[PDB]
Amino acid sequence: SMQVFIKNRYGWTITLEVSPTDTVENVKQKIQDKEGFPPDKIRLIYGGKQMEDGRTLADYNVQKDSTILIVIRDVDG
Repeated sequence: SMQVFIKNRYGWTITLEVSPTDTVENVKQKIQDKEGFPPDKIRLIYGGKQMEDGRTLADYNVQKDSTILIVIRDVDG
């Protein structure tokens, strides 16, 4: 019960109904379900910070109407 926007380099967005308790990986799993984007090729960025797979949206202060950027990357850290 929280709405977030995932934007790409072209400005195209996905809207996800998500729970604050979800991990970043869970969110990548939801993107794989809707887009076919393999989670291990997704990098998510919130307020300039790359989001780590094992932390939750609540941990990152992601709130209703927050925008997360998505880019294609295979090696993180």
